[PDB]
Amino acid sequence: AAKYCKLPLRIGPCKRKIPSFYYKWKAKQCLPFDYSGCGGNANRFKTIEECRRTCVG
Repeated sequence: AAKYCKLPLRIGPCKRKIPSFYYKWKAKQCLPFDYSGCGGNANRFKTIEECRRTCVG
């Protein structure tokens, strides 16, 4: 767990799609999604395992 893990499903307001993983703190798990590129947050991982290893464990 890390402070930024609380940040929500922040796709960010750009018109791109880059498959990433974030932690839905409002559920309590790491989930796949598409990031845009712009205006995201720290709650963003290329792998489930890095998300998991950051927030879970």
